[PDB]
Amino acid sequence: MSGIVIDKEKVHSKMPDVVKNAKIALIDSALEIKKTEIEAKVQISDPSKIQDFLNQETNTFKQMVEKIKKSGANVVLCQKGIDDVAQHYLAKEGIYAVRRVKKSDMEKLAKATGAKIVTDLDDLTPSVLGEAETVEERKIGDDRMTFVMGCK
Amino acid sequence: MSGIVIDKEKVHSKMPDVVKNAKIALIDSALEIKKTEIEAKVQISDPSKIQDFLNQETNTFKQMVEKIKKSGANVVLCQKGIDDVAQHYLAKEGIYAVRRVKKSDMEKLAKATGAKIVTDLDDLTPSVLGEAETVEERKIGDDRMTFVMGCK
Ligand code: NA
Ligand code: NA
Repeated sequence: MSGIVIDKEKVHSKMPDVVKNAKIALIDSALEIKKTEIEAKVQISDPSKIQDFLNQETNTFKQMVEKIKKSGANVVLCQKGIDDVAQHYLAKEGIYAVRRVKKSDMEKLAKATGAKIVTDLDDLTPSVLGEAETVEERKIGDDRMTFVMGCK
Repeated sequence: MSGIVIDKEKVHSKMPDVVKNAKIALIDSALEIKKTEIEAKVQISDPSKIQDFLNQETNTFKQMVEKIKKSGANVVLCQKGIDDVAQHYLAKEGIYAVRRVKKSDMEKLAKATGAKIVTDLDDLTPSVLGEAETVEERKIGDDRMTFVMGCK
């Protein structure tokens, strides 16, 4: 596809404007921390270990987020939200990230670029990535969208 | 009092062995994070703000802990537990900290050194501190205790 338009913009300003030869990651699941799960770990914690836990979780999440960079990807389109700090990590890692991409677009992009839409970020092997000549921010009218061109 | 023995040891190894001219802080309350309170802030949080919160809390607590160093104190005897990371902060700040000091000892030390046992760590003015010539770790038999000598 010498074109697929996504009506969603890259999440951070400090993110790349154009991405040449993009390996694209497709995640079904939100790049976020599960409330119920960390509340419970806080609840079952030894009172003197509360901060240890919050710190171990700050590391565990950042690691979950780095599995994108480590799988080689330089573009990530998430079907759901992306935690704000997670958005920071990717902006630093220089990755083009998009959140809340419609399910239809996720599938449309899956076929077009050849990626496999994962949910569990551990199955994020560099084989499930998609490819495209360029991925760019584009502003039509007052919408900031993302063009996925040269779909391979 | 050319002597008050406390049957509790300084909390960390990297803490001072002897503290000359000690201004002593007495806290009724635990130097810990309240479970119920942070669980609720996690629960009411925008999903994309979970990590922002955990980070703001990591700072808020460290600041609560620094109010000891900032009140001038160089010795803190807490009547309850002290969060492990909080114990790290004090060990770095070079403060002699003791946790779970008996209530009777807290009062006994209050009179002897002239400090005011606070609960709310904001009332930790340098006026509520106690004084003593030396505060030292001491090992009698197989107990590691704390001697508060030269109580002024
Ligand atoms: Na899907
Ligand atoms: Na008391």
